[PDB]
Amino acid sequence: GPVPFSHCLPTEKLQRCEKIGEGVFGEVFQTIADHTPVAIKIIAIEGPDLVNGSHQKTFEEILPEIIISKELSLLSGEVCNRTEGFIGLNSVHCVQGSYPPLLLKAWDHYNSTKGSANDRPDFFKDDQLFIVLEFEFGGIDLEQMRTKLSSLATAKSILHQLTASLAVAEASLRFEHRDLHWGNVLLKKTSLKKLHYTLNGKSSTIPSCGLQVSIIDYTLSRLERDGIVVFCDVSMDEDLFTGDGDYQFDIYRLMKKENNNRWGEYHPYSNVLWLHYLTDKMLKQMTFKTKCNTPAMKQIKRKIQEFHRTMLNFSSATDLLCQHSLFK
Ligand SMILES: Cn1cc(-c2ccn3ncc(-c4ccnc(CN)c4)c3n2)cn1
Ligand code: NA
Ligand code: NA
Ligand code: NI
Repeated sequence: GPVPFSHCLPTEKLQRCEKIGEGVFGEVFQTIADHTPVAIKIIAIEGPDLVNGSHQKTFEEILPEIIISKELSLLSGEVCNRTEGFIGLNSVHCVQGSYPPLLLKAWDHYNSTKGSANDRPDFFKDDQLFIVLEFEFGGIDLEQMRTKLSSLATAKSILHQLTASLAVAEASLRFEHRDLHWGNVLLKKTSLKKLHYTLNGKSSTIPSCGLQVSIIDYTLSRLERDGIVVFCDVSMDEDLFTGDGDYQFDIYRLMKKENNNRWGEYHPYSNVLWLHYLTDKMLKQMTFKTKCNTPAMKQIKRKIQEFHRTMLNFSSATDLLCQHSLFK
């Protein structure tokens, strides 16, 4: 059965926790495990209390995310369809306990400095269950880097890396991310000049521009293996489709239009929609340290603009990667 919080989060680990992220699902912390940075996602399950606007999922309802996390993690070590463009999953635990005061301290700090949309997680009782997913530390999200990238050459690398990763997952797993907002794109420095992926047995390279991209957060994701589909059924969700103020919220509606509200089906066009949303963010909501005031860099900008205006005529990330001029 479940283990105590302290099994996953002994004092030293707890003392080094800093909150790095959140969602309706719960909370994400960074800490150190065996001298190694890790990210910990903590989800309340099986309880009756409202949490961040919603009822808690059951164990059965969080199993899809766990399975998808495992499958995408495996892609870094596969051969025919291989990418490091997701995030490694180190472990999963079911924990029982009230929320550790030291996590509440980290939570408070985050609320004080960035602000939170979540309820302070201080109302859980000592019998409360949680799922704790420990992930590889993937760096910092794209939104937080919105004024820090070197140039549009960097932006182009990011788009290429994202497209290739999604293509590899499409090919291997018929994967849709379904929620690839710019908080779910991580960037981490690398000294590698070229990154490698393999799609259906063919290996290719991408110039890194000094960054490795990781796609995270599989709460809404879908995939299948051997005819068994794993997904989040949002067909009766009202609020997911009623946001405004960001193109993000249009994507939810556009996905539902694409799939006729049948979330079990495979519609890799959803990956194209998210990549469109991300291309939009780069061109409109980001600022680079080197402006594109040289001919070479201005050509890159034009290519990203041309991508933005044509990519929605492609049927999948695989179609984009294999056929779009941006990646030739
Ligand atoms: C929901 N989820 C999140 C992760 C996950 C996994 C590994 N890392 N490594 C760094 C982050 C991170 C850093 C900064 N902002 C955010 C949130 N925008 C995340 C991270 N997040 C898994 N699932
Ligand atoms: Na929570
Ligand atoms: Na990665
Ligand atoms: Ni254990």
